[PDB]
Amino acid sequence: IHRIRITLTSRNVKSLEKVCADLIRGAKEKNLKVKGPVRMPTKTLRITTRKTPCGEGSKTWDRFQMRIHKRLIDLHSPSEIVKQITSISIEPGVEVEVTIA
Amino acid sequence: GHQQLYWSHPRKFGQGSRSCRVCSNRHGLIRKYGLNMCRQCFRQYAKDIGFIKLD
Amino acid sequence: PGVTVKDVNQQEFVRALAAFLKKSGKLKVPEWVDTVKLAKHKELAPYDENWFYTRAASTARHLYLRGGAGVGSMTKIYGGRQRNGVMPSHFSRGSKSVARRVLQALEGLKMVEKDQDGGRKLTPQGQRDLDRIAGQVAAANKKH
Amino acid sequence: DKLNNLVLFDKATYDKLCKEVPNYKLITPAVVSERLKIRGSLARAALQELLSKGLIKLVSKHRAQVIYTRNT
Amino acid sequence: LVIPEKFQHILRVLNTNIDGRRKIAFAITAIKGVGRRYAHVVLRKADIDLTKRAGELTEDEVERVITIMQNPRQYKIPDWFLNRQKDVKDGKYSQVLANGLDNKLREDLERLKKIRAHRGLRHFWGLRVRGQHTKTTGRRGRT
Amino acid sequence: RKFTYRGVDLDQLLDMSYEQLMQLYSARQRRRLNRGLRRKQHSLLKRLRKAKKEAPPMEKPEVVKTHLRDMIILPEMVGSMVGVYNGKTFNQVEIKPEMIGHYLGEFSITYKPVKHGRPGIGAT
RNA sequence: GGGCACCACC
RNA sequence: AGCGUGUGCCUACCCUACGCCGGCAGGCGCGGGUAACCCGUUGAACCCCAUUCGUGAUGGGGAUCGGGGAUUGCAAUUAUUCCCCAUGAACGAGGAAUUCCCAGUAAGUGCGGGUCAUAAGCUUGCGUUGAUUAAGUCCCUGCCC
Ligand SMILES: [Mg+2]
Ligand SMILES: [Mg+2]
Ligand SMILES: [Mg+2]
Ligand SMILES: [Mg+2]
Ligand SMILES: [Mg+2]
Ligand SMILES: [Mg+2]
Ligand SMILES: [Mg+2]
Ligand SMILES: [Mg+2]
Ligand SMILES: [Mg+2]
Ligand SMILES: [Mg+2]
Ligand SMILES: [Mg+2]
Ligand SMILES: [Mg+2]
Ligand SMILES: [Mg+2]
Ligand SMILES: [Mg+2]
Ligand SMILES: [Mg+2]
Ligand SMILES: [Mg+2]
Ligand SMILES: [Zn+2]
Repeated sequence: IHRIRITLTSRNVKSLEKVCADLIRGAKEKNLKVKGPVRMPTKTLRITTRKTPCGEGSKTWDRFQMRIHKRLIDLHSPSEIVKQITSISIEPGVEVEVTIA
Repeated sequence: GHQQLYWSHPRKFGQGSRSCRVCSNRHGLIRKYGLNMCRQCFRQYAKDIGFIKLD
Repeated sequence: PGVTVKDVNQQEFVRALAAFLKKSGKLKVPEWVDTVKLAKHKELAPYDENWFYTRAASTARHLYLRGGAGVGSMTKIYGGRQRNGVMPSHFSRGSKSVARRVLQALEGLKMVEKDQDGGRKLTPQGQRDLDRIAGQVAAANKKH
Repeated sequence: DKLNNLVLFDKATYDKLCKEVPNYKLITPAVVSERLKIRGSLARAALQELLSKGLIKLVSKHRAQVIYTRNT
Repeated sequence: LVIPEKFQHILRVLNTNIDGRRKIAFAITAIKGVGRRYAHVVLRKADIDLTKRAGELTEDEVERVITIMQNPRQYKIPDWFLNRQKDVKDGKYSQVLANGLDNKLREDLERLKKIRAHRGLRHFWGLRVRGQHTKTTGRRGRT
Repeated sequence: RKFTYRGVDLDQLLDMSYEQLMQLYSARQRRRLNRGLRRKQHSLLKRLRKAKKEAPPMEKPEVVKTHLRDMIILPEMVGSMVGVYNGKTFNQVEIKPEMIGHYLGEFSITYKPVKHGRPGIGAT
């Protein structure tokens, strides 16, 4: 019995929510205690550049943006069941980190 | 000798210590988030990196 | 029917507390109070020669409202705008050696003590003194 | 032309202040300065003295503007 | 609030004329080499009320102010306040005043000119001295 | 009439060490000396000392040329002939006692003073 | 001869 | 208040709380943060309440210069930047001509990012205070049917 935290980081929300739902369903099918998923504030990286490769013309700017989303799940359980439920969780684009506090 | 003089000038800071990681150009460099690209190379590779234009 | 600090006007409270500190006579005053200005964005020295007591009263009131402030926090509290010639103005902080000496002088009166986390806070004696001053201010305001 | 205002009261100007100002129906440091050829600081000091003596009512006090009136 | 019987409308201090109608703190700033900070610290050191005009002062107060202004280092005025710290020729800290300042600046320029340093040459030619651009500004005063 | 640098004459200056001279100098020279001199400045000092030793008793020392325009003039250099590179030519400078604390580049100008001609067609 | 625009006007 | 940044393949260079020293720029210690966790409840500036000044190129304005001190760097002179005394120029609202703007807008006021060993009078964003005028036309300018 350990307090185990799962942190999920992703760039798109559909895959992230699908993975979170899968983990919650899998854990609750084993009659476990789950807290979350608690959603951290979204991070927005911005890069503003000039469009022209030279210095000629109207001053126009590109505004590129990247969004990072983060979820937390808490589980009171032994390590083996967590790895059992986590093995399926592998999804393209989602970074899953499991820690024992 | 030549071994001492060649490349002796320190290059631990300034424009001469930094260059683009794609074309080795020292002008218009982007250092935010550790990109280390010039603006043209970044505009060329932005979609591959993951920067999208939403506004 | 007990008056607390938040009930009364804050400016009159600061004036009364400064008068109380000056009349007490146990506050320690630096030697250079008459030759210094309070920040680098100020142009002149303070108009009031008994400015040290006023600053000590303000510091005590701030520690009452929000405890645990250090020298940097007090420096940020009393910072203001700096005009610099033909260039745009910018925010500028106060002098650290004044805030530090005000805090030390207040600790010499057994009104301010070191905080466990860091910084300084008020002792129960300092809180009692501030509440008594607030009661006096409220009574003076109501009677007149 | 240049404006040369007195910085310290004279006998005639002090008599003027004591006799005519308390009947102006609108007393203001700018008004007294313009009528008695006095600087603003001396006018403010004189008005504070008259208020202390009780010869003039005060209507409102502000850093920008102080307003006085004659007694009822 | 009435004017005192003995009132000095004009004072003569250090070959300078002082307006007796100005407040004492800003009246003595008419002396070359005395500014608001220095005048205020000198008057605070002389225990003279700052709420009175220059003409209301007695002769004792005026001579005390002059004495304190001439010799700051005796009266606990710090060295960093002075405008002629660490003289090149003799190494003495002091505050220089109306005519002394005028000839001290002249000697400072002459030293640079005689040694033929770049700053002295720029002073001699009449051009800017602290590295400013001269292409577009500073035209005033030139033909 | 006798030269003094901040109340100190030339002989005492020559006797003093670098730590004593740090307090006489200004903030920039003091910081430079506190950070220390490198090999090239020491080589220049050695060459100047060698040149001054070989001077005839009534003659001036041989001119020593250098590119070091950021060299600080020490009291030991007074009386030496230094050619300072300005980018194109070595200008000859005799070190006077009143140059103590300045740089060498302050005495070899790097540009020709402007004498203006008639403005061209492209000026309006 | 019509229509539009605070990179036009009122 | 709000938007954001923060210890980096090469690559050296991060954001800073608290205690002491200095009048200030700064210097010493000793901690947190790879971050809704620490700076940070981001005690911002205008604004508000009192004090002094009193139509005086004035305590408006802060250019140009003198002497000192400290930080970044291998190196500061042709002043990198910063701090302290001192000096105290034009300027009293701007000719012909001409720019931008219709609601949380114009303007005022600060704060982040880029550049950045040192670093904003520029740019790109963010808040805070907050309007006058107009709901029309083809007269000027220009573009289309
Ligand atoms: Mg403030
Ligand atoms: Mg300004
Ligand atoms: Mg003066
Ligand atoms: Mg320059
Ligand atoms: Mg010019
Ligand atoms: Mg119009
Ligand atoms: Mg003036
Ligand atoms: Mg002025
Ligand atoms: Mg200097
Ligand atoms: Mg040049
Ligand atoms: Mg000044
Ligand atoms: Mg137009
Ligand atoms: Mg900005
Ligand atoms: Mg910056
Ligand atoms: Mg630019
Ligand atoms: Mg038309
Ligand atoms: Zn490139």
